[PDB]
Amino acid sequence: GLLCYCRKGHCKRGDRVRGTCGIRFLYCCPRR
Repeated sequence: GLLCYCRKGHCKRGDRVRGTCGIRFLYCCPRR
């Protein structure tokens, strides 16, 4: 998906990392 989301720990096993989101949260974009 074009829309990226925030996720704790790390991105989904297949997503694309963008950067950091917050305390123990990373900003990534969904594979599908």
